[PDB]
Amino acid sequence: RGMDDVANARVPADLVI
Amino acid sequence: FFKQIRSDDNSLYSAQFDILLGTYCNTLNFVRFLELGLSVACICTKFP
Repeated sequence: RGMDDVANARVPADLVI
Repeated sequence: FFKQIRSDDNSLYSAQFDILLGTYCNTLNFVRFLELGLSVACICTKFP
């Protein structure tokens, strides 16, 4: 993967603490 | 290695590979003594 080594939206959903 | 073939032979259109999926690591955090609460329990000095 890579091969470069040189070296939002408001949705209603409850939230608790 | 010597393989000779006629007009059309199969197994010339295959693909096999095992890509990496990323590398992770962690950076250790360093703590200092004077920042702790144990520093108001003693007096620290130093003689070379």
